[PDB]
Amino acid sequence: SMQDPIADMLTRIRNGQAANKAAVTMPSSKLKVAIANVLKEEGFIEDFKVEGDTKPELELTLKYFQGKAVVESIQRVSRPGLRIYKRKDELPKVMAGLGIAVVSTSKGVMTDRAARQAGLGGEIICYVA
Amino acid sequence: ATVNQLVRKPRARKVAKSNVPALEACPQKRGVCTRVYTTTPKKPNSALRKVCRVRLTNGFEVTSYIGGEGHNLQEHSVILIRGGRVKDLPGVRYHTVRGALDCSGVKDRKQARSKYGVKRPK
RNA sequence: AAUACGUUCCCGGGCCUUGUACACACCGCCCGUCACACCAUGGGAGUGGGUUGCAAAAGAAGUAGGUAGCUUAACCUUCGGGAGGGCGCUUACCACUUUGUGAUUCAUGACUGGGGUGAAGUCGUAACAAGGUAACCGUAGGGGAACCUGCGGUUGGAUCA
RNA sequence: UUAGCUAGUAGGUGGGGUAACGGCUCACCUAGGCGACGAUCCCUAGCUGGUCUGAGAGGAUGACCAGCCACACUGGAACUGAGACACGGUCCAGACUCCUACGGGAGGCAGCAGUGGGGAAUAUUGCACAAUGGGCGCAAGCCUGAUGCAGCCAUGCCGCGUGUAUGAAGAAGGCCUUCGGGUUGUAAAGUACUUUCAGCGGGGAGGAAGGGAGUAAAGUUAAUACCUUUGCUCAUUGACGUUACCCGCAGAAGAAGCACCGGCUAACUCCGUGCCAGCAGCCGCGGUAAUACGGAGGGUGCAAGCGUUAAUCGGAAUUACUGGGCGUAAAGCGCACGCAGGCGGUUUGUUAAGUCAGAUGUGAAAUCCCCGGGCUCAACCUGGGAACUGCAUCUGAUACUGGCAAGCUUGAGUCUCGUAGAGGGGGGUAGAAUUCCAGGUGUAGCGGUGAAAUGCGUAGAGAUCUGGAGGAAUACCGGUGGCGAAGGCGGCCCCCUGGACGAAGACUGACGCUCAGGUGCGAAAGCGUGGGGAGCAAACAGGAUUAGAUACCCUGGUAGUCCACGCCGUAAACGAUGUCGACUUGGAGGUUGUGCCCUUGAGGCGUGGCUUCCGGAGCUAACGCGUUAAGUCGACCGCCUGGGGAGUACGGCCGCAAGGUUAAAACUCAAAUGAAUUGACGGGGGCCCGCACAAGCGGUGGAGCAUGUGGUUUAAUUCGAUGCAA
RNA sequence: GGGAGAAGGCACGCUGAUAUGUAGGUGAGGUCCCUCGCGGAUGGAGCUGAAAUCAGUCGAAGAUACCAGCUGGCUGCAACUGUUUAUUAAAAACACAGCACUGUGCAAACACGAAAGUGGACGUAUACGGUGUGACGCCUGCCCGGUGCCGGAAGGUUAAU
Ligand SMILES: [Mg+2]
Ligand SMILES: [Mg+2]
Ligand SMILES: [Mg+2]
Ligand SMILES: [Mg+2]
Ligand SMILES: [Mg+2]
Ligand SMILES: [Mg+2]
Ligand SMILES: [Mg+2]
Ligand SMILES: [Mg+2]
Ligand SMILES: [Mg+2]
Ligand SMILES: [Mg+2]
Ligand SMILES: [Mg+2]
Ligand SMILES: [Mg+2]
Ligand SMILES: [Mg+2]
Ligand SMILES: [Mg+2]
Ligand SMILES: [Mg+2]
Ligand SMILES: [Mg+2]
Ligand SMILES: [Mg+2]
Ligand SMILES: [Mg+2]
Ligand SMILES: [Mg+2]
Ligand SMILES: [Mg+2]
Ligand SMILES: [Mg+2]
Ligand SMILES: [Mg+2]
Ligand SMILES: [Mg+2]
Ligand SMILES: [Mg+2]
Ligand SMILES: [Mg+2]
Ligand SMILES: [Mg+2]
Ligand SMILES: [Mg+2]
Ligand SMILES: [Mg+2]
Ligand SMILES: [Mg+2]
Ligand SMILES: [Mg+2]
Ligand SMILES: [Mg+2]
Ligand SMILES: [Mg+2]
Ligand SMILES: [Mg+2]
Ligand SMILES: [Mg+2]
Ligand SMILES: [Mg+2]
Ligand SMILES: [Mg+2]
Ligand SMILES: [Mg+2]
Ligand SMILES: [Mg+2]
Ligand SMILES: [Mg+2]
Ligand SMILES: [Mg+2]
Ligand SMILES: [Mg+2]
Ligand SMILES: [Mg+2]
Ligand SMILES: [Mg+2]
Ligand SMILES: [Mg+2]
Ligand SMILES: [Mg+2]
Ligand SMILES: [Mg+2]
Ligand SMILES: [Mg+2]
Ligand SMILES: [Mg+2]
Ligand SMILES: [Mg+2]
Ligand SMILES: [Mg+2]
Ligand SMILES: [Mg+2]
Ligand SMILES: [Mg+2]
Ligand SMILES: [Mg+2]
Ligand SMILES: [Mg+2]
Ligand SMILES: [Mg+2]
Ligand SMILES: [Mg+2]
Ligand SMILES: [Mg+2]
Ligand SMILES: [Mg+2]
Ligand SMILES: [Mg+2]
Ligand SMILES: [Mg+2]
Ligand SMILES: [Mg+2]
Ligand SMILES: [Mg+2]
Ligand SMILES: [Mg+2]
Ligand SMILES: [Mg+2]
Ligand SMILES: [Mg+2]
Ligand SMILES: [Mg+2]
Ligand SMILES: [Mg+2]
Ligand SMILES: [Mg+2]
Ligand SMILES: [Mg+2]
Ligand SMILES: [Mg+2]
Ligand SMILES: [Mg+2]
Ligand SMILES: [Mg+2]
Ligand SMILES: [Mg+2]
Ligand SMILES: [Mg+2]
Ligand SMILES: [Mg+2]
Ligand SMILES: [Mg+2]
Ligand SMILES: [Mg+2]
Ligand SMILES: [Mg+2]
Ligand SMILES: [Mg+2]
Ligand SMILES: [Mg+2]
Ligand SMILES: [Mg+2]
Ligand SMILES: [Mg+2]
Ligand SMILES: [Mg+2]
Ligand SMILES: [Mg+2]
Ligand SMILES: [Mg+2]
Ligand SMILES: [Mg+2]
Ligand SMILES: [Mg+2]
Ligand SMILES: [Mg+2]
Ligand SMILES: [Mg+2]
Ligand SMILES: [Mg+2]
Repeated sequence: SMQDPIADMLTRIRNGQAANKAAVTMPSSKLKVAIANVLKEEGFIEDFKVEGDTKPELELTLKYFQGKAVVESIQRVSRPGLRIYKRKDELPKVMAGLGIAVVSTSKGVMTDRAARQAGLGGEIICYVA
Repeated sequence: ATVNQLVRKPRARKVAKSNVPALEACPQKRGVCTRVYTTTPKKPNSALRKVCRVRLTNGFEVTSYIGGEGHNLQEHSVILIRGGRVKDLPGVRYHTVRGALDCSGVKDRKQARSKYGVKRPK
């Protein structure tokens, strides 16, 4: 069924960008709030917004540049069938520095560049290229 | 080919057999020629290639092609076979080491002499 | 001179379309028994080796347990011997060896089931076009062999004026 | 293609034993333990640090070096000893070899050399304890086939040499040539300069620190004896050794080969061959101009080596974790249920197992790598460092995952009310038609194909009207319509019954998804038992067509089809598309609800479910699929690794049986394949023509002759053309 | 289900101990109830009594005598247990369960009896007679010319009358 809510979120972002949507929507959660917060920080979405009292809908407003999409590629890393926990020297560096990789560390959720500047690994949720 | 399928049943490796099984991984084995006889190859060629049917040292019975231009081999004479499939004789996988131990080299050959066992001309 | 009504067929062409397992391009390639030769493979009355299981017999030396017998320098000793020892006998364990009977594996075996390769061999012509009976799948029957027919299924079949 | 194993076996209590715990060993009791996370069984194997390869993850492998284990002719057993169940010890048995006075005895190179044998293949029956270490010894010293060295071997790695410069008469000679010439070629000759290495002679380090005498000082000591420590002069101790290295001599002298030249692959021309000889790593060469075979000339590549073979890895993304694929190329179980297993919505709190981070212990040294030192350089030797991707312990952090505890309601499900349905099971019944029977009419044909015939008919058929009997299937509805998970399901009625879907509410509150093994359903054909048996119809018979026709076509016709019970478990079981779930432009219809709006007439505005066609971005090898995906993704399962051999043998399980299921190898080929393109072809279609056919006139083929040919004949019957197009 | 008692092997006497006769069987007393008697519960005396383990010992030999499987392999024939040539043949012959064909609609067919009658059967097509074959598995192929048998009564020949 809904065996991966994070891949539901990422697949919704990828589909909406490749099909030229503007305001995509998904059911909310705490990890989805944290990942969308990372994306709004680094600049792969315009702004996110979680609306709803008991069960909310998280809304993502996608960015564009000269018509083309902003997120070139986006994928899972640590899928639930096979999880990928990485130490600090064996951290990734996606797109030779250009893209970002979202890592959940002990200090919340943060981009892998901040994870290297804080000196700890974690779990790699996605490779926003 | 998911990872659960992989740990339940492993990814089976690609093993394969050696095309010269009678040599027993020895680079040259010594055979005694039982027969020496000619055979015409399989089409689209036409010649009379010379295959000497030898009994090897380890009890194996294999034919083996004779190289060079002409030869001197009879039966009752030990030779060395060295592997290497002749393409156009069906079912012959070995050459005889021309120069080795009873089968002397070609007459009056001046080039490629190491491959056929002929001393230097002066 | 005769005759031409017309395109239903006869062959040779031209154009579009469709189908193709054919490209010296249908005078194309192609399938299977049969006959001869050769190789490997299975069954094969069996036969011979290797290894091993079981149930048993077995009991050299060695240890450990016991003890009538013989014997003994170290301790006690009234000198009598006593303890203790050694040899010997014996029981326990166990190797070689022996029988019986399987299990596996290799070699070999008249003859045979099929398979593969071969020089212009014999009998066909089943498939590819609507391959001239559309093929094919399953199953059953038949038959020199491709295969044929029954029952059910598929389009991976062709024509649509 | 090994699913059961285990009787001291798993445990207990008591005794014994061991350096020590322990079924280590016994007595007794309990009846256990091991097993799909692979027990047991079979085959192979010394393991590791490493080495080779690889960018890396890995793959192969265990030579030297180092650690550990095992064994010492084969099979045992114990003693002595700290330590062995003992390489050069004891005892027993065995095979082999040898001595014997025939009674008996001896021996164990997998120590170093060496021999015989095997093998494609691997060295001297060498010198020394000078060094390091060992054994004994207070020491001196002795023993040391460890070790240090020498001999051999291009076995590898590395270094050096075979001269250097000048030199055009571009010499000769070879080879080729468009007979100008080119090429070998500054290459050789020539003249000048050097002596590395091998040879000759001389000098010669360093590996040597120690040890032995004597003396001085101190320590013990009643003692200035003895002994020990510290220095102090002496002769001293090398197998290597004719050493490393340095110096002098004379001379270009003593020192270059192997493979390849068609593409891949750097390198081309002539001559000799003529499907012969032969080459080959693959594709292919050779049949009279061979850059592919053999020779020459030239060149290219490596160089004291070059190749051929064997073996590993790479390339091979060709077993894919990093890193593949499933509509048609090999590949989605026939379909569903479902245990284990895998994964699991969302909020809070705790725990901190996984995760991460610091420290500690550790990862033997050697090797690999980074800086460095030395052998003149390199190989090699060596100092320091990280690495040693691990393991464990302590200490933290709490985002994710897990546990645990409480909650939510969207996921999943339950109730209320309908709708639609060839969904299933059982029993009735209806008509049309076919066949059979019985009776009437009435007369000579019926039936059949391409054309006929076998067959049915003068015993009165076929046609025809009435009455029966029987079995099967359900015209029109009927439509890519519905229902079911798949197979499948088709007149009507009843009985039993599953499922779906829609509406407003309510409720439980993660109860979910997938599923190895396991089970259930599973068309047709087939089998068993017993019924029925009208049509149809394998087998079979007869008739034709045919060259033959064991086929199509015709006349008959038994299994079977059918009913109840079972068994088989297979299909192109097809959408050649596993299930579940999410997101992504549209149109056309169909079907079945349902909300609203005035159903203001057979409307209109939406939301569901299901279903067929066209198509967008996307994808795809292309075809095409395209909100029901073959798009973008996630969870779990199945399956493929070239074509045959072969879904076959053997073996297992199932089956009464046919056979099903699991399922290789030996061999053999360099392809087999999928999609699309251009042709060609069709006894495919459409359109069109032509002396093609039709409509006509005349002729050949019959006869005689002219002339050409094929054959025969000959001394020669010259040679060439031989489908149309001789 | 079988094969199978497959084959093949071990223990076996007496005495002592566990236990001065064990486990088990039987149950006298005695005690309590007692619906009171040939009643029922603990109660176990006495009586009997295997079988096993350990130790000892004897013999050449422990089931010591009598009684008491010869076993295995390949194959023919017949499925088997059965029955027969009393008195030369016990089988491969006969039967057999099973299979099929055929007759028979009950006043059955069929037999024994001139006939009554009776068996069939006091049964009714899942029954009965007759015939061939002889479990079970795989199967049963072609011929209707001959001789039978069944269906026809249109025609030729055809008796008594
Ligand atoms: Mg035209
Ligand atoms: Mg055409
Ligand atoms: Mg085409
Ligand atoms: Mg072709
Ligand atoms: Mg043809
Ligand atoms: Mg055989
Ligand atoms: Mg003994
Ligand atoms: Mg054909
Ligand atoms: Mg035909
Ligand atoms: Mg056909
Ligand atoms: Mg056909
Ligand atoms: Mg076809
Ligand atoms: Mg037929
Ligand atoms: Mg104990
Ligand atoms: Mg104890
Ligand atoms: Mg690689
Ligand atoms: Mg040992
Ligand atoms: Mg020994
Ligand atoms: Mg001792
Ligand atoms: Mg002592
Ligand atoms: Mg020793
Ligand atoms: Mg020795
Ligand atoms: Mg030696
Ligand atoms: Mg030798
Ligand atoms: Mg030799
Ligand atoms: Mg020698
Ligand atoms: Mg020494
Ligand atoms: Mg000595
Ligand atoms: Mg050397
Ligand atoms: Mg010249
Ligand atoms: Mg010198
Ligand atoms: Mg010195
Ligand atoms: Mg020194
Ligand atoms: Mg060459
Ligand atoms: Mg080239
Ligand atoms: Mg060559
Ligand atoms: Mg030619
Ligand atoms: Mg030539
Ligand atoms: Mg070549
Ligand atoms: Mg690989
Ligand atoms: Mg390879
Ligand atoms: Mg692939
Ligand atoms: Mg195909
Ligand atoms: Mg396929
Ligand atoms: Mg399917
Ligand atoms: Mg399911
Ligand atoms: Mg979760
Ligand atoms: Mg923790
Ligand atoms: Mg180390
Ligand atoms: Mg240096
Ligand atoms: Mg937690
Ligand atoms: Mg609610
Ligand atoms: Mg609630
Ligand atoms: Mg299954
Ligand atoms: Mg059926
Ligand atoms: Mg049947
Ligand atoms: Mg049958
Ligand atoms: Mg029947
Ligand atoms: Mg009938
Ligand atoms: Mg199948
Ligand atoms: Mg179907
Ligand atoms: Mg279909
Ligand atoms: Mg399929
Ligand atoms: Mg893809
Ligand atoms: Mg489409
Ligand atoms: Mg998909
Ligand atoms: Mg695809
Ligand atoms: Mg099979
Ligand atoms: Mg194709
Ligand atoms: Mg005409
Ligand atoms: Mg004429
Ligand atoms: Mg004539
Ligand atoms: Mg002529
Ligand atoms: Mg001529
Ligand atoms: Mg000519
Ligand atoms: Mg006989
Ligand atoms: Mg009998
Ligand atoms: Mg009998
Ligand atoms: Mg009798
Ligand atoms: Mg008799
Ligand atoms: Mg009798
Ligand atoms: Mg008798
Ligand atoms: Mg009667
Ligand atoms: Mg009989
Ligand atoms: Mg018989
Ligand atoms: Mg018969
Ligand atoms: Mg007859
Ligand atoms: Mg007749
Ligand atoms: Mg008949
Ligand atoms: Mg009659």
